[PDB]
Amino acid sequence: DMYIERAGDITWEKDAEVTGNSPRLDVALDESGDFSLVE
Amino acid sequence: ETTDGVYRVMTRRLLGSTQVGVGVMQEGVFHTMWHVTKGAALRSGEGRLDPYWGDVKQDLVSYCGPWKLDAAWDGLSEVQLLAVPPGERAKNIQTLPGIFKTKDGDIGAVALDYPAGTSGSPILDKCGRVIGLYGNGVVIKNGSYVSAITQGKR
Ligand SMILES: O=C1Nc2ccccc2C[C@@]12CCCN2
Ligand SMILES: O=C1Nc2ccccc2C[C@]12CCCN2
Repeated sequence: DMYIERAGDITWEKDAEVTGNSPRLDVALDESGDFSLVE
Repeated sequence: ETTDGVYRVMTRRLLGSTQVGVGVMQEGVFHTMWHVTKGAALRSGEGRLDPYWGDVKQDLVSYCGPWKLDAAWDGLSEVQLLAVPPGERAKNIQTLPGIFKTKDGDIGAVALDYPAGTSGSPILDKCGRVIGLYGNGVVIKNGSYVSAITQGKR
């Protein structure tokens, strides 16, 4: 049995930690909702 | 609880209490990824939330009403993932999205790695609008994870 619990407001934070790269990838999405890399 | 905001999705079916995902409450509708709940009913205190719309291929589901989130990534600006990891406080992470290029068009993607139970965490623009949910993606050459910015249709 599943239940929900509040975790916070949805707001933009000024001076949040900035990280992560921005890759451009060729991908395919199957009927099951799974993504796969095309190469 | 019907207050707008980000929520953890929990289960007691496994050992102890386990966070299986996250979702967004907006305009009286609860929004999460399909793989988090599998389309099952949810509990909010004494209240029951019934699924209203879902689609395995988009990997999305809404409860109590139709999908309400319609903001989109502008394709240029940095965004924030409002990560809600299992057992940890909600935390904003700012990033410049990458792109998933598919035969049916391009989608923004965020290259951030969190435990699977973080799925459903919202990605936001600078106005605080939800542009999609984190948690459906791929593992690349590097071995790192990249999630699509998954958004529904209002
Ligand atoms: O490969 C993964 N799948 C996944 C699925 C949904 C959400 C977040 C993730 C990241 C993860 C789990 C831990 C290592 N990387
Ligand atoms: O990159 C990560 N971030 C993170 C953040 C919070 C809690 C646990 C983790 C571990 C890891 C590595 C593999 C699973 N995700």
